[PDB]
Amino acid sequence: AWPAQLDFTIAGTDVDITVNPYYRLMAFVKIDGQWQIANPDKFQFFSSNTGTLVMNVKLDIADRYLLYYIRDVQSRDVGFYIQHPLQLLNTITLPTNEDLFLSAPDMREWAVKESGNTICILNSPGFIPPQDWDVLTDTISWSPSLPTYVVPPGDYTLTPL
Amino acid sequence: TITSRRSPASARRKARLRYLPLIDPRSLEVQARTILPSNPVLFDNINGASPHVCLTMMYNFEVSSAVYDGDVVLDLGTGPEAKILELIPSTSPVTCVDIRPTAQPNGCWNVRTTFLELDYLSDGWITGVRGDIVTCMLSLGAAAAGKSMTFDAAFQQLVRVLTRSTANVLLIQVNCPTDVIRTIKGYLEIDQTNKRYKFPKFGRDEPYSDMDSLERICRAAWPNCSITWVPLSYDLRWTKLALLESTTLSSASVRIAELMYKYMPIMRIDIHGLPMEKQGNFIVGQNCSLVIPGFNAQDVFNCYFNSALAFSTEDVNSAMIPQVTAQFDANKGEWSLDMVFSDAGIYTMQALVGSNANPVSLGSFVVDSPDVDITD
Amino acid sequence: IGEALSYYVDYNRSHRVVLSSELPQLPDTYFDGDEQYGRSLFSLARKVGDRSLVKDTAVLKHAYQAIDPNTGKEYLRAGQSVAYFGASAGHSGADQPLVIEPWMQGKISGVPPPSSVRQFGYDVAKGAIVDLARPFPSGDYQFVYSDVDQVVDGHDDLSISSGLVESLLDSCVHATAPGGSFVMKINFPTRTVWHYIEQKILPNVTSYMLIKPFVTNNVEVFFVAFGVHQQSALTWTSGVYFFLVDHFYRYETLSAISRQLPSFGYVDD
Amino acid sequence: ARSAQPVTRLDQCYHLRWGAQYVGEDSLTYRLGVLSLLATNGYQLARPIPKQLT
Amino acid sequence: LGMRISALQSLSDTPAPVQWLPQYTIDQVAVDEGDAMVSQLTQLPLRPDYGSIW
Amino acid sequence: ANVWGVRLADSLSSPTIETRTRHYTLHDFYSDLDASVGKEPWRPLRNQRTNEI
Ligand SMILES: C[S@@+](CC[C@H](N)C(=O)[O-])C[C@H]1O[C@@H](n2cnc3c(N)ncnc32)[C@H](O)[C@@H]1O
Ligand SMILES: C[S@@+](CC[C@H](N)C(=O)[O-])C[C@H]1O[C@@H](n2cnc3c(N)ncnc32)[C@H](O)[C@@H]1O
Repeated sequence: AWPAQLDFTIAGTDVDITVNPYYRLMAFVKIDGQWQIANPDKFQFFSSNTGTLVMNVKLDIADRYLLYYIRDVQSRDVGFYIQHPLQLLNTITLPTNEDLFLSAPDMREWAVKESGNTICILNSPGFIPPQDWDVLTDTISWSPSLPTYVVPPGDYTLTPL
Repeated sequence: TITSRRSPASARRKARLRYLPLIDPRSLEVQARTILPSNPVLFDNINGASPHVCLTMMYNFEVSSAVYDGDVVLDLGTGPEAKILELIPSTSPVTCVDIRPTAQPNGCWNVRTTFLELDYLSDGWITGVRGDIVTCMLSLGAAAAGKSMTFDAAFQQLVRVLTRSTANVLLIQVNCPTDVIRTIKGYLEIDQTNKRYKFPKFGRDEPYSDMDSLERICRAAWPNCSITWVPLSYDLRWTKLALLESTTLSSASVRIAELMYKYMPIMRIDIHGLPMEKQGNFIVGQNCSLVIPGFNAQDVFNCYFNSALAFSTEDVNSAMIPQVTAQFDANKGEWSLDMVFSDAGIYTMQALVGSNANPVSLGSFVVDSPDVDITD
Repeated sequence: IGEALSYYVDYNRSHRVVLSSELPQLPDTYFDGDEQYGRSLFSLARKVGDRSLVKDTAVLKHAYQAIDPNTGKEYLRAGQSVAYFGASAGHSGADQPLVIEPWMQGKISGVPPPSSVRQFGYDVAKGAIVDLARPFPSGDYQFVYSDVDQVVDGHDDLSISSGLVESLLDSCVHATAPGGSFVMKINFPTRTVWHYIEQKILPNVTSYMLIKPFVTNNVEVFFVAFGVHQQSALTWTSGVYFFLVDHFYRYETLSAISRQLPSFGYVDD
Repeated sequence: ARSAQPVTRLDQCYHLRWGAQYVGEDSLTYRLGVLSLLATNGYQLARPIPKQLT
Repeated sequence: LGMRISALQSLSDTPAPVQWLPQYTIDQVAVDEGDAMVSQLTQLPLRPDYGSIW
Repeated sequence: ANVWGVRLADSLSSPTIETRTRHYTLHDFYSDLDASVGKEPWRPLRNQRTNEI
């Protein structure tokens, strides 16, 4: 569960979870047959003994296309007891008034759209970043190659390609 | 009996040490076995050296040719065996660093050589160290993979930490493809998406970057830097290090090494250099201007295709390109070299000084292949 | 008779923290006449093939099962550029450890074949010979499997053997390609060794396990560390405590049993 | 020796008893007496002795 | 007898020479002394099999 | 270590257990005298090169 209000900043939001503290609960945001845990700074837990305000997530447009499947971590096996996706974090009402992060979902040439004008594709070969879009110091994405951007005015409905 | 071969590199190493160290005899005293002999052979290696060895020897020859006599150096990540001790001359301090503890002697050296393990890709250790030229070959990609960061980020950290240093010339083994990516089968297959290598002969892999990004980082570091991409030697001048120390070459291996060098070049950087403006394309068949100011009306320049001269500018009619001209512009104090090229590649532009002294180098520049745009 | 029995315990972040001083160690009366008699009798009566082959197969099978927490797949994979510290004498077959050929050809059925295997040790035949307790000129390896024992250089002294264990841990961690793993055997587990490992090796390792392929009555144990050269907070746990307790107590029971049987070539009356 | 495998006899040497006055220094009998004393006390040869002598 | 107690531990034999890696200590001596000693111990005057450059 | 030819230094060992004697009885005499296939009163020694008795 998460509070009624959420912010898109460096501090991000935080959710609360009810689960036995015996587990470890890494992210494992899958994209294919592979799982690609790939969330060092996107999710972060304090202390599993208490509610610990799990999942200090830093939201961005890519989540709209990304299902997470919170999994369990053991020594021999991973995600064997509990493994379910963040179903309602799959889709969030993104406030177009406030800026947000512009990580990319996949390498397959995703095109950015502000309000239907079909802004230049994000993963287009030989890409030039717009002057307005700022790159974050630490890209918050499953792939280390993908950088992070900021998009204050609108910039929703990232079109596939 | 103990069998081994000697070499001029061995002699150069032996010329450094003042007192010969003494091994510990434990590993030989423990032997309570019988090891039958064999007839000695000069070139024992019957399968010839491997392409990895050939590439390492290219790097070593480049280092040895770059270093002069009586110069303070410092290598980044030499290894347990200080191979650089056999490369550079025996009259120069050679203080080198590596994260893993060394295996060489301590003391008993004529010129001072110091070892130290401090993870050179970190902050707060260069302010005390001294040096003029710095070498980092076959270690930067390893460190980038170890810290699990991108090659550009690791390079930027290295350059920002070297800014504290007092060196003036810098040559490292950067990791960038300078040609169409080919994915050499069995030795190096490049990953377009994730930008990794996955050396199948060692199970290793590390990221890479591109020339414009590396040059932008170097320019942001120093404005007056003179970046230059050393070209691979088709003349086999590096073969001296192999033949003069009893190693067979196995021509297929040397061809593979030549193919593999183009993806792992080594850029030379002069912190105190001469900047020079340029145009956008520099593609063959079209005009190409170049601005280089302030060499007081003595402009003996000579850009090199690979190692041969082209446009020595003592007489433009003797150049090897389709056309080239020059002007002084006394009011501005800068030459406007405009010419048209016919072969794509990287040029040196050595820029022989306007004096009897040796030539002071300028940056390098790459020319692009012809366009495929036509209209009737 | 038969193959070896495997007994293992791997780190889990959920059990407990326990100080090294709370762990059991080697018994005092371990180097006595009757104790050596029992161990030698059991070793002579044991009917097996190559002890090293059996141990190495079991350890590799139990070692390619671990998976790191920082990613999903696992620690060890195919083509890892392994190094084998402590290569040995002839084994009546090839002149090297009998695991190299099947483990390169992909015959163990639980291990992917590595890229190459270089050998080291006093008694090697196809590799360099060096003193592994000190630095030496070599490359870097993503997985170093040390089988060197603390008897040849330990001059019949438990303290010297413990110091040698410390030095060999130090060497094996310097030569292990940050991001990889290693395997070291400990002949004589003592509280000094436990304290040194807790103080120096655990904070620089991601995960670990320690196994014991039972083939002959003794107190040797293997130590497997995963993901070296990475900061982390690790400590011994109640699982390791229970493992060591069962280990030492089964040693004691088998020793008390074997010290009551007759000699190997006795004449009964 | 193995500490758990009995032998039919703890020492095999002879220890010449009387006639030593007839054999002094640098004689094969004297040197063999010294070697047998050493072997009884428990020394070992640095060279491996085969299982079937020649 | 100041020597310890343990059975002979013999290594194995091999029909070809094995590589060796030296390791160094603190003590030092004169380079000319080392050269004179290697000249005493050498066996250089012999014709080795040449091999093959390329 | 060495006296005149080098002996193993650095270590020293010897047997520890000795079997008890067995008296020789008429049944044993007869069993040794009718030499069976498993236990004859002799044992062949053979050359180390030609491998013959
Ligand atoms: C296999 S070696 C090759 C060195 C080569 N002979 C040379 O100096 O050109 C690679 C070395 O780079 C070093 N290098 C890689 N990452 C290390 C960083 N994190 N700390 C300092 N050493 C760095 C390692 O210590 C390693 O010994
Ligand atoms: C009991 S054995 C292990 C044999 C191994 N299982 C095998 O079959 O390959 C221990 C070996 O390690 C070697 N050794 C012991 N101490 C060593 C040291 N400090 N450095 C290098 N080798 C050592 C010995 O020569 C011995 O052959």
